[PDB]
This record gives sequence, structure tokens and C-alpha cells, in this order.
Amino acid sequence: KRISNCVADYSVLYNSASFSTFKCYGVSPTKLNDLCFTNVYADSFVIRG
Amino acid sequence: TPINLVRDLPQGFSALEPLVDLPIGINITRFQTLLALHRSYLTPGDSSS
Ligand SMILES: *[C@@H]1O[C@H](CO)[C@@H](O)[C@H](O)[C@H]1NC(C)=O
Repeated sequence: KRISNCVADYSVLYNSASFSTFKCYGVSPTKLNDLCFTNVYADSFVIRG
Repeated sequence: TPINLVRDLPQGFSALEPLVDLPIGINITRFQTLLALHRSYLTPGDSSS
């Protein structure tokens, strides 16, 4: 997936209270929204437990 | 831009303003336009002749 020319907030992508696991390295989860980047790529697939 | 003419476009000046931006990120080398036809009671209704 490729996202460009869009302003989105991740807060609603976190307050669902339904994700079993969460992992994010390199940047703090609470201060990545302010940190501006160029493009965001989504790597969606399925996997076993 | 409204006009009352068939062919041989007028010499008047009119600028063009953007409406929306599309950030595909992929080069394009060919294009093609689409047209809509009508199927009235005069035609048999088949798209052959
Ligand atoms: C143009 O498109 C082709 C086909 O996808 C691709 O292989 C090529 O790298 C593209 N060129 C540029 C400059 O993006």
C-alpha cells in the first residue's frame, strides 16, 4: 500500500481496544504522530499464531 | 465555460483551476477516453452494427 497527499491521525487506529498485539520500533508510539515523514507503506498479509 | 458554437473554438481566454491531486507515484505512457452510447427503440439493441 502507498499513501501520499493525505493527512490522517493514528490515534483512532490505536483506541480500537481490539488489537491483540502491537509492536513498533525506531520511534516512540506516543510521539510518532508529530514526527513528520514523507510516505507510509502498509505491508498487509496473514500469518499463523 | 459556456459557449454557443459547434467547431472552430473561439479566441477567448479562460484559465484552468485544479480540482484534486492524485499521487499515484507510477509513470503513465498511454491513455484512452470512454464514450457512452444510447439504446433506444429505433436500434435493435445489439452492440454490433
Ligand atoms: C516506468 O514504468 C515501468 C513499468 O512499471 C518501470 O519499470 C520503470 O521503472 C518506470 N520508470 C520510472 C522512471 O519510474
